[PDB]
Amino acid sequence: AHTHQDFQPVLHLVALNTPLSGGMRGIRGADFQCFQQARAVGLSGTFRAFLSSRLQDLYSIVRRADRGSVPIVNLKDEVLSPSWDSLFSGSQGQLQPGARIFSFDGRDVLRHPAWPQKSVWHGSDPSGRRLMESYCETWRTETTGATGQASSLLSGRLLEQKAASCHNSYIVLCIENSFM
Ligand SMILES: [Zn+2]
Ligand SMILES: [Zn+2]
Repeated sequence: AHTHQDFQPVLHLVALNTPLSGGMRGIRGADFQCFQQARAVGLSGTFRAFLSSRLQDLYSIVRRADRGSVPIVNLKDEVLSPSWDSLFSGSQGQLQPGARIFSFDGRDVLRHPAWPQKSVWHGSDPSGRRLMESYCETWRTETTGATGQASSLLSGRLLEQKAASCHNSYIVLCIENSFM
């Protein structure tokens, strides 16, 4: 009714309610939006942006203990991946077949027109390591001349390796750092 509750260990992967360009005021600005939006919908967990930053590899964002066996689920608790570790194995973040990703407000980012381009910013290599030459100057710039690594959500993969212009407005995801 007013709080989302889970009775099994799971980590939520949820999308911000609006696409963002590479200029997010740094990782702190992206993390903050993740926190606000999670709280505004009753999620009790600690949400951080699914991105690599100047001083942070995407892989290490989730607590080590929860990396090997806690399923990654969407807003509606549907399983996207059996573990955090599975995404960064070299599979390029292959999601489960037919998997869906909802924004905190409950919209299906892939089917809803509010997200014009079906790509996700990540700025990481396939192992979740920061790409210092491709992460929009640590998410501080939306200039056409700079790039950040992105992935086409239509491929069913979160970690494809495409260097996109920072001016683009792509989907930004938020991952819970530890369960319940
Ligand atoms: Zn309630
Ligand atoms: Zn849940």
